[PDB]
Amino acid sequence: PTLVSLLEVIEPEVLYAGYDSSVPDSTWRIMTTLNMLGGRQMIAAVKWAKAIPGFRNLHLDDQMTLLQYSWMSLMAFALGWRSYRQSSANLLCFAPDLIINEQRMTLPDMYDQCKHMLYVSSELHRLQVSYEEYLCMKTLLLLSSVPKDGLKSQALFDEIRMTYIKELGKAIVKREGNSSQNSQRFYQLTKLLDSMHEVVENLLNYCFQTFLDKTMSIEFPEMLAEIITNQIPKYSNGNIKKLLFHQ
Amino acid sequence: ENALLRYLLDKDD
Ligand SMILES: C[C@H](NC(=O)C(C)(F)F)[C@H](Oc1ccc(C#N)cc1Br)c1cnc(C2CC2)nc1
Repeated sequence: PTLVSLLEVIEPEVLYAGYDSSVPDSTWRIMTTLNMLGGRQMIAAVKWAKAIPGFRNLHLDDQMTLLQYSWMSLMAFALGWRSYRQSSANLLCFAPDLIINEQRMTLPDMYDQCKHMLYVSSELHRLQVSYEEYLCMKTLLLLSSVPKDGLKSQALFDEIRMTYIKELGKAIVKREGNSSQNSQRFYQLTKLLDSMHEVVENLLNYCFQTFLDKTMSIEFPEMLAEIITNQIPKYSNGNIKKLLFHQ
Repeated sequence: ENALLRYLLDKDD
């Protein structure tokens, strides 16, 4: 079986937010429900990562490191995909029972975080990203940052990452374009991958502030609280090497 | 330290 077909079969099942639409909306209420949904997505993302060919061959500490750095890029990228697929409009499709429509983005302080996520779906739509390109790109987001002193299994990681870079190349060629159009596409898709670092830095700035300010009463489930508690000191100590395809 | 994540990675799926 092809490598991208193995990435396809491990795609997580649909998760519902459990949002009661018969109760009026509020930013605090939506942010709370989405944090709960986010924790459930990250639990499913662990099960997803363990099934990615090569991932379980890395040292256990490296597996933890990669899921802890990439959490937000995985969630924003998968969200961008659902939004791009479910609507050719400015909607954020977090869950089938919780879509951030035009009315919900008028809610106080909603747009601030939403604009970063809208950029992801806007870019996938502008570039007309395929299902196969998307799967290769999502795996590459899991492998997009390492500690400043590298991983325990750095050599094996470099081999795995290069393998999925080639898989993105193979997915691109399938679009039946010429050699010049394929080089432009590879450039464009790897440029979008690079820009996810900036998207995530903006999402994390807001998210870290919200997590630390206990007076806001914004709840995070155990899975997200544990990732954030791990990540805040790592960013504070400059302990992160963001991998880029372009300078 | 990261109890829940280590558990999910170490448990059998
Ligand atoms: C962790 C993060 N918390 C925050 O950014 C916040 C608001 F609590 F600081 C949370 O991120 C996600 C949660 C669920 C999924 C899915 N599926 C994807 C993501 Br990305 C979030 C994002 N935006 C919002 C509202 C719309 C502005 N509320 C919660």
